[PDB]
This record gives sequence, structure tokens and C-alpha cells, in this order.
Amino acid sequence: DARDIIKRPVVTEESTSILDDKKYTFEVDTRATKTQVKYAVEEIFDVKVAKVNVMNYKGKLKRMGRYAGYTNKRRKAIVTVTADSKEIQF
Amino acid sequence: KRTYQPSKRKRKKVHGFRTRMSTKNGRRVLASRRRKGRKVLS
Amino acid sequence: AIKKYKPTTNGRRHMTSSDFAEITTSTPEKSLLRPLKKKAGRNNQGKLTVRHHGGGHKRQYRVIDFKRNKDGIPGRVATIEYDPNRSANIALINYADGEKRYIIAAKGLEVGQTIYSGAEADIKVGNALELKDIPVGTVIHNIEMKPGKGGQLVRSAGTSAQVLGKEGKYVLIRLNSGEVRMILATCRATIGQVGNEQHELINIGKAGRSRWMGKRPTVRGSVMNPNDHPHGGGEGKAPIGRKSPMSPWGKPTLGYKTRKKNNNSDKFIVRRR
RNA sequence: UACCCAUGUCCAGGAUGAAGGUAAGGUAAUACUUACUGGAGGUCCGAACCCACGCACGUUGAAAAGUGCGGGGAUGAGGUGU
RNA sequence: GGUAUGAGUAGCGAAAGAAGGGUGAGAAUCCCUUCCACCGAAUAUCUAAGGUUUCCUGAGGAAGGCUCGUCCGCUCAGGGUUAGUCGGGACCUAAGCCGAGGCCGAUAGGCGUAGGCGAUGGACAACAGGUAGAGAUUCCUGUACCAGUGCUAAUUGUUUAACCGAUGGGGUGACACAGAAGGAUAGGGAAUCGCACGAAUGGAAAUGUGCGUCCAAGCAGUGAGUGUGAGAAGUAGGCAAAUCCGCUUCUCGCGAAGCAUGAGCUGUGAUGGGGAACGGAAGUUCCUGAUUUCACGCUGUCAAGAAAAGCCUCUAGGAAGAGUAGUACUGCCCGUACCGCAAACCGACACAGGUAGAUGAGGAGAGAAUCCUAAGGUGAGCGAGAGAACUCUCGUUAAGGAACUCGGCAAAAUGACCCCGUAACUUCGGGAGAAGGGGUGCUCUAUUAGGGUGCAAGCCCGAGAGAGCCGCAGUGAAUAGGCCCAGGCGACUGUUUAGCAAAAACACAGGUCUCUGCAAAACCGUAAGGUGACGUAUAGGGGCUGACGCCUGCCCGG
Ligand SMILES: [Mg+2]
Ligand SMILES: [Mg+2]
Ligand SMILES: [Mg+2]
Ligand SMILES: [Mg+2]
Ligand SMILES: [Mg+2]
Ligand SMILES: [Mg+2]
Ligand SMILES: [Mg+2]
Ligand SMILES: [Mg+2]
Ligand SMILES: [Mg+2]
Ligand SMILES: [Mg+2]
Ligand SMILES: [Mg+2]
Ligand SMILES: [Mg+2]
Ligand SMILES: [Mg+2]
Ligand SMILES: [Mg+2]
Ligand SMILES: [Mg+2]
Ligand SMILES: [Mg+2]
Ligand SMILES: [Mg+2]
Ligand SMILES: [Mg+2]
Ligand SMILES: [Mg+2]
Ligand SMILES: [Mg+2]
Ligand SMILES: [Mg+2]
Ligand SMILES: [Mg+2]
Ligand SMILES: [Mg+2]
Ligand SMILES: [Mg+2]
Ligand SMILES: [Mg+2]
Ligand SMILES: [Mg+2]
Ligand SMILES: [Mg+2]
Ligand SMILES: [Mg+2]
Ligand SMILES: [Mg+2]
Ligand SMILES: [Mg+2]
Ligand SMILES: [Mg+2]
Ligand SMILES: [Mg+2]
Ligand SMILES: [Mg+2]
Ligand SMILES: [Mg+2]
Ligand SMILES: [Mg+2]
Ligand SMILES: [Mg+2]
Ligand SMILES: [Mg+2]
Ligand SMILES: [Mg+2]
Ligand SMILES: [Mg+2]
Ligand SMILES: [Mg+2]
Ligand SMILES: [Mg+2]
Ligand SMILES: [Mg+2]
Ligand SMILES: [Mg+2]
Ligand SMILES: [Mg+2]
Ligand SMILES: [Mg+2]
Ligand SMILES: [Mg+2]
Ligand SMILES: [Mg+2]
Ligand SMILES: [Mg+2]
Repeated sequence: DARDIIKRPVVTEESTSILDDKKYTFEVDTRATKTQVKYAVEEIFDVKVAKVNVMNYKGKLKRMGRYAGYTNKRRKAIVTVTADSKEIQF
Repeated sequence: KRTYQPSKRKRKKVHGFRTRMSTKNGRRVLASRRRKGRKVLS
Repeated sequence: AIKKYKPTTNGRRHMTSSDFAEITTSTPEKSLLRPLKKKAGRNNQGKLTVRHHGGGHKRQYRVIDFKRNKDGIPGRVATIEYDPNRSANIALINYADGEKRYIIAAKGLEVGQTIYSGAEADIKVGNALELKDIPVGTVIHNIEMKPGKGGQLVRSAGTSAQVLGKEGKYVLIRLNSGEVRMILATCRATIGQVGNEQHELINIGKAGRSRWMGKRPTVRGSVMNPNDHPHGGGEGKAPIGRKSPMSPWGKPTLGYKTRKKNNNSDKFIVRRR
């Protein structure tokens, strides 16, 4: 399903700075190929996707009182919609 | 020049899980570390 | 011919080399080359089983026609080439049907000569016949022991054997060693001494040149410790303080005969060397 | 770490001038001589690099084998990576 | 386990700092400015490994940091890594590893065939700009290429078979080392041109000073050169077949063409981009010149120098669809942060050690040496005084000059280039840089003579001599052999006791003895299977001796 592949939007100074450039940053399933992300975004948001760039983030090691461990590994997809395509809101 | 010149590949090829599994004595080692309850086999 | 190098260095001082006069090309036949990796005296267990081998120059194997099977069809000697894998030179034979093969270059084998193999071949140098067809007294090489197996016996540079007689289904050959033995008469041999007979005169000249040929240094038993060699140990130099000089593995190594006592081939040896 | 295997890679600069070749001579022809050419070598001098000869210092060290000043090899039986 | 003693003692880990300003509760130590100093074939720029968030921003100052601390590679929060083309995989194989059946073996297992895996190698399409707290050949802009896909349009084919074409054949792919001479281009430099200035202290409006003086892949042309006799018949081979390869014969022969390759150049790309100065000028000519490239191209040598895919071709096969043009669309996974001669890697440390590769400017120079600098980086995580003994690291030293000492150990001296000159002995190569001497700066004659470059203009290199001139001294600094006579040992270059021995020891070329007829002997293994060797007595194993020269006596009873 498409809403399994797209987890949640990414809201940061960086992610929010490129919304005007029609680039939408999502946290996507760690197994999702950029092709699956393209077709998922089109199904969910009714937009025309020009390109999808994708990057893997390894888990970040965090301490909390002599207990240490890794945050979740993340897969981040930046989805550029076409000029003619309607925007996604956030 | 000290002993211990690290190599990711050499570490797994000599001591890794699949190398341990590839021999009967290697499997004895895995069984022994499971018996002692090690967090890290291989 | 042997070229003697002038003593421009202590390294070159007594060194000699082939002039490679007989060699007619520096380029082997690409189709007849196979890769060859150095074993450096190591077994299929990876263990050193023969000492003093390792680290020579890289070599390609040339596939040699030791069988000389191609009966009736004439072969033109196209070139005499250097072969790093053996003491003899090799000759590229262009057969009239367009098959190319390498043979051991016999002494007197020239580019342009034609060679034949089989029952109708003349007793002319690089020709190959069954021993039953080869006259008594002929000088031969590349002698096969089992029919169709290929020549094994007299192949090294300058060597040659002589047909002595014909005793049943066996021919008597005097081998290069001076051993007289019986070869089955349907085995074939090539006519002529092998060639590159100057090969034994070469003075290697320097340690490094032995290293290029893949020979690592030999350490004498008498300068090892007693746990390494029967000659090991002793304060200062020691004589061989043993009833016999020994190999590194025990066993006497001066005069002690090692041919197996109950050997099947003993019936075919007429005179030991 | 030792030896080995396959596959890569490194070696500032300078010096010397082997064989061979060509041209003159030379001879019946050859040896041979001179000049030019040629560019050999576990060749020479010398950095990188590799080594570790002397001395000093260090000796609860900067270091569980180093540093400093000198030293040896430096196209090779060479160094080094995977 | 806690706590003493030694003791406020040793130590605080190679190094240059200074002041002013700021911040702050607090400042030698954080920030900024200026000057000073250090590295600069690195102490700079990339990048592999390795590390794994150390990266950026905002807070912090318990602990960590050998001092301090407002600061940090530390603590806490948020953030940050974008690819059809870069590297790896959806490609290829080497060593090696695994290995269906198989062979061998008390068990376990060992070996090995087909077949696989396996880079350190092969193949393979993207460049220049912009942007920035943190990525960038990845984002954006511009301009491309590679492989596909559909959709239009013509075109041709639809069983003497367009087209595709093997898992098969063949070619290529495909390779060492050394040397020499070239072409080109990077780089370097000088003028030119552009812009700015006109000056502190005696002088200068100019031979004045400062700064700058251009640009991709792709596409289309060209091109130093480098290789390469073509055509036709014909076929005991290339597991079948072949029009392909191989082989043979014949005709035509030439340093000429084609044909392949090929650095670079010229156009375009660019009305674009960048650029000394909120702005946009100049882009030229000449010299020098690679360690890069043409290119292992050429020549030579012996020690004789991967494979496979890929690509091309051939048939065997399969075939109604195929290509051409145009259009728009499609292109997955992994890595991408940051450190990377280092405080982030290996050394328990923020440790004088170790760490592959690419790049690595100028003057003088042969040079990557040396000294001083450029770009760029850095002032080294304790300081302030003092200027005793003593210790270490250095500099100088009257007269003497090895008297020191086991021993000239250490230090001193020598040192570069040019010229003169050079003995014994010798294996005729050497010895030899033997030894021992002499010269070396600046000015003028002098854009000298004479070279290189070029169409010129110019630019570069450049002796021998003559005159002169200064110093105690002219490779004025730094960096650069001490030498000789004679003897022992080892011929020689090599090798060795990681960490007290580098040697006369080992090795070595050479000698000799001996074994070994090939399923060799020898060696590993219970065996299979191996090495020997894809070798075959001019070969292989073992013992001893150790270049070369002259030699190598007697004894076979044990
Ligand atoms: Mg990616
Ligand atoms: Mg460790
Ligand atoms: Mg041997
Ligand atoms: Mg000993
Ligand atoms: Mg001993
Ligand atoms: Mg013993
Ligand atoms: Mg003894
Ligand atoms: Mg004695
Ligand atoms: Mg190697
Ligand atoms: Mg040398
Ligand atoms: Mg000593
Ligand atoms: Mg040193
Ligand atoms: Mg020397
Ligand atoms: Mg040297
Ligand atoms: Mg005290
Ligand atoms: Mg004290
Ligand atoms: Mg103190
Ligand atoms: Mg310090
Ligand atoms: Mg230097
Ligand atoms: Mg930081
Ligand atoms: Mg503190
Ligand atoms: Mg802070
Ligand atoms: Mg293999
Ligand atoms: Mg295989
Ligand atoms: Mg693979
Ligand atoms: Mg960055
Ligand atoms: Mg883009
Ligand atoms: Mg080849
Ligand atoms: Mg980066
Ligand atoms: Mg360090
Ligand atoms: Mg190193
Ligand atoms: Mg600077
Ligand atoms: Mg004095
Ligand atoms: Mg005096
Ligand atoms: Mg005395
Ligand atoms: Mg005295
Ligand atoms: Mg005395
Ligand atoms: Mg004495
Ligand atoms: Mg001394
Ligand atoms: Mg002299
Ligand atoms: Mg000087
Ligand atoms: Mg010696
Ligand atoms: Mg030596
Ligand atoms: Mg030692
Ligand atoms: Mg020592
Ligand atoms: Mg066997
Ligand atoms: Mg000896
Ligand atoms: Mg010997």
C-alpha cells in the first residue's frame, strides 16, 4: 500500500526552505525504492513527480543515564513535483 | 607498527558468523557462546 | 653460440649467455598459449613439499605437440622460438591444412624445412615414426613409453637416444643417461638430437640470475641447528659426524639407491646406467 | 612476523659508457686501429623510500625499542599496497 | 577495599609570541584586529583504509582537557549526507575459496569435476558554472551523453526468407623490463593590455608602485605522428557448419595512397559563464617547458612478460516485423556527513612512533637536495621570573697537537662546480673523485663572439679573453668525500639474532659427489589427491665445498 511506503513528512529549517522550490521531504519505509516512493506520492497527493532523491540515515547513538542505544535508521526521500503539478500543503 | 591493522573484510572473513557456521568446530564455538549467553556471537 | 660478457662489474665478471642466434621471432603463437601460475614448491595443502622454488619471472605455457599425431600431412617449420618452460627451443609447424602446432626444435631444424609424421615419413631429422619403422643406430628424441601418450623420455636441450635392436614387440633404446631399456615398438620417436646443445655451458654468473629462474637459496644442513637437520649443531664448523651424510629427512644421501626394489619396469631395463 | 601466490604501485636528479652498429684506414681476404654512434650494469654519486653501523641522550621514557647528529642500500637477490 | 608516606616533591609530552579591543561573575589561555614568528615534496590540497556522528547550529561548564576556560573532538538538545553518468552491486574473471554427482577415509571428515564465489586487475555514458550553517561531477542553471520506452511520420519486409543471431568457431581484448629522440599540452615566466594610485624620510610622473591580464564536456572539423603490400582463386584444420579464421598459390607493388589509430589544435558550446574594481575593464604576444600525454609508440635486452567478459565477425539456429527520422517520457540498490601524516586511524593517553596513493609553486639550483618564500596552513592546552652548582643540547678558545684512551671514541677537518694532474697492483673492467694542486665576487668592453626560438619584431641561453674595482675572506650563507701505507678474514651486490651480536656467520655464481628412466627420485598426506612438472638425465632431489688462479698427496684395516 502507498501510506505504508510514505511514513510522515519531514519538518526542519532545511525541509521547509525547499517547499517553495516544489521539493517535499518525507520519511519513507527503509525498504522503499525511490520508484515506489514516486508512485506512492502520486497516489496519495494527486501530483506529477519529476524526480525523487533518497538518502539513508544511520541510527544516532543516544545515552539516558548509563543506558545507551541507537535511534531508528531513517530513509529520507526528497520529491520534486513538476512545474504544472499542484503543490503539497504541509 | 603495531599488531592489529584493522580491515572490515578481514575481520568478517576470519571471525564472522558465516565463517563460524562453515565448519563443525566453528559451530561448536557458536554453540558455546550461546550457552554462556554472550550478547555477541561472531 | 655462447656470448662471454666483459667484466664491467663483479656481477657480470664470469657470466655467459646464449646469443639466441637460432631464435627467429620474439612473439609466440597467441592460440597456443595457456596461463601458468608459480606453485613455489607448495602442495594442494599449501605446504612447502619441495625446497628452493619460488618467485621467478612470470611465464606463459606454450602447448607442445609431444604426440606428433598429424600423420601424412606435411608441416612447414615456420619459426624457432624461445620457450621459458624448457631448456630446448620450440618450432612453430604450419601444417598444409592450416593447423599450427609447436614441437621440440631438433638440432638442425631450420625455418622452411618440411617435417612429416607416420609410416611413410623419411628418416630425416624432425620426422616422427613408430620405433618399429626407425632403423637400428638412428639418433632419436621425444620417445613415448605408452602408444599415443606422447613423447616423455629424451626432450631436454642437446639430449639424444639411439635405437640399438628390435627384440619381439619391443625395441632396445640407449637413453640419454646410458640406460639401455625396452620401449614398446608401436611407441613413436622423433629423429635427431634435441637442439640448443650449448645450453649446459651457460655460467649463470650472479645470484640474482638464479632468482629470475625461480630458484631460492639452498641452506647447507651443517649450518642448521640439530632440531632442523641431522648435520645441524656442533661448536664451530663440524665435520659430518655421522656414519653417512644424511638428507634433511634422515635417509643416507651419498650412494644410497632409491629406485623401488620391487619395480614393475625392472623387466624392461637391460643395462642400468 | 616468515616464506609464498595473484594483482597493483613507487624509485628527485646527476655520472659512467659494455656488447652491438656505421665510417674511415688496414689486408688477398681477415685480425686489427681510430673516430663517431650505441646505452649494458645485483654499475657509480645522491634525495624520496627502505634499512639500522657509531656515538650521545632517554632509561617510574615523548616511546614496553624511540629521538638527535652522523651511517648503508637506493633499477634490484629492490621497496610497498590490496 | 580504604587511607597514608615519599610531597606540594618529579612531571605538565619537541615549537614565538605581543599588545589593543570585546565578551563574561571571572580571562596569559575564548572571539576580533594588527604586527611578529613557523611549515611550504609540507605542517599545503585531494583521496583509499580505518574510525563511526567526531560534522553544523543553539545552549552548558559537574567530570574529561596534564594549568585556566566564557572554549572544545567534552555534556545536552535540535539538525545535517540527494547521483542513469563518481566508487561498488544488478558485468568480467586472477590468486584463493566453496563445490551437485565423484574419489578417499574408525566417526568427524579430506580431496576434487561440472558449476559457482572472489579485486588488488578488465569493461563501462557529464561537464562548466552557481549556491551554502552543515552535501554537491549528487541540489540548481546551462549544455550534454548512454541505455531503453511508447507515440506520430514516411520507408522497407512478411517463407528462395528484411531482420536477429549463438551458451558454438575465429579475431581483438591481451599486458615484461630498459633506453633514446621527438610532437603536443599542464605548469612556469616576461612583456602587452586593463584598472587603481602618485606616495611617509633624501630621490623618482615613470624602465614608477599595486592588482588583474579567461572558460568545460559534448558536437563538427582538423591533426604531430604512429602502425599497416592489397585483391583474387583454392581448401586433409578450427568437436557440426561457415562467406569468418588459418594455410597455399597466383596476379597486381610500394615509404604513395587508402585503412586504422592519435595526443593536441580550430570552430561551436558562449547573446553564456567568470573576472581587477553597489558596480564590470582587459584576455594579446613571446620565452621556457614537463615527473603528464601521444605511448611500452619506437629501439633493444633476456629473465620471454594474467584471465574472462566485452567488442567485431562467422555460420548453426530463430524469424514478421525491422530499422531511420522526430517527439516526449523511463533509468533500481549500496556509499556519499566529518577526520584522514592525524587530538577523530594503529600505538591503554588530546602519546616526538607507524599509516598506501594523486597533486606538490618561485629565486638560485642537476634536483622533490639546500636556504628564504608563494598558495595554503600553523604559533603546538601550563605560565611569570631568575640567569647559581650540576646535567643535557650548542658556540668560541692562548700555546701545544693524540701527550687522551682499551681504541683518535667523540669532535674537528674534507665537501659544490671548472681546470691541471694522478702510483703500486690488476681478473685489463679497474684501482680513480687515487694522491696532489689551481680557479670561483663585481664592473666595463657586452642586445660580445657564438647558440636556441621566430616570418619579423623581439625573447631566451651564452663562453673564452682584455681592461678595471672592493673585502680578512667571492660555491662569501645553507646543503654536498678526509686521505694514504700495510696486514688478517670473506671473492663480489645481497642476508641475519623484531627488542644487547651485521660479522670472519648465511647466501651466492662456480666445483664435486650422489640419487633419479618418468605413476622418476625426493617431499606432504591414513588415503584420495598433490608438489616435483603441465618438467623428462643439458632435467629434477639430496650432501659437501664456495668467484677466480695454481692445486687437491697417502690409507679401503674399521
Ligand atoms: Mg544515493
Ligand atoms: Mg584493539
Ligand atoms: Mg634444491
Ligand atoms: Mg648456527
Ligand atoms: Mg644453535
Ligand atoms: Mg637429529
Ligand atoms: Mg653434527
Ligand atoms: Mg672445532
Ligand atoms: Mg605485491
Ligand atoms: Mg647499485
Ligand atoms: Mg659494532
Ligand atoms: Mg637517521
Ligand atoms: Mg656502495
Ligand atoms: Mg647511493
Ligand atoms: Mg625530595
Ligand atoms: Mg627539586
Ligand atoms: Mg620543575
Ligand atoms: Mg605541551
Ligand atoms: Mg626538503
Ligand atoms: Mg565542532
Ligand atoms: Mg581543569
Ligand atoms: Mg561552548
Ligand atoms: Mg581459480
Ligand atoms: Mg572453475
Ligand atoms: Mg562477483
Ligand atoms: Mg564540507
Ligand atoms: Mg539536477
Ligand atoms: Mg598475451
Ligand atoms: Mg566530503
Ligand atoms: Mg601523534
Ligand atoms: Mg612508509
Ligand atoms: Mg600566505
Ligand atoms: Mg686551542
Ligand atoms: Mg691557536
Ligand atoms: Mg698514547
Ligand atoms: Mg696514558
Ligand atoms: Mg694503555
Ligand atoms: Mg690496539
Ligand atoms: Mg669518529
Ligand atoms: Mg684529488
Ligand atoms: Mg656558499
Ligand atoms: Mg662478505
Ligand atoms: Mg654489503
Ligand atoms: Mg639484536
Ligand atoms: Mg646491532
Ligand atoms: Mg603421486
Ligand atoms: Mg664453507
Ligand atoms: Mg653450490
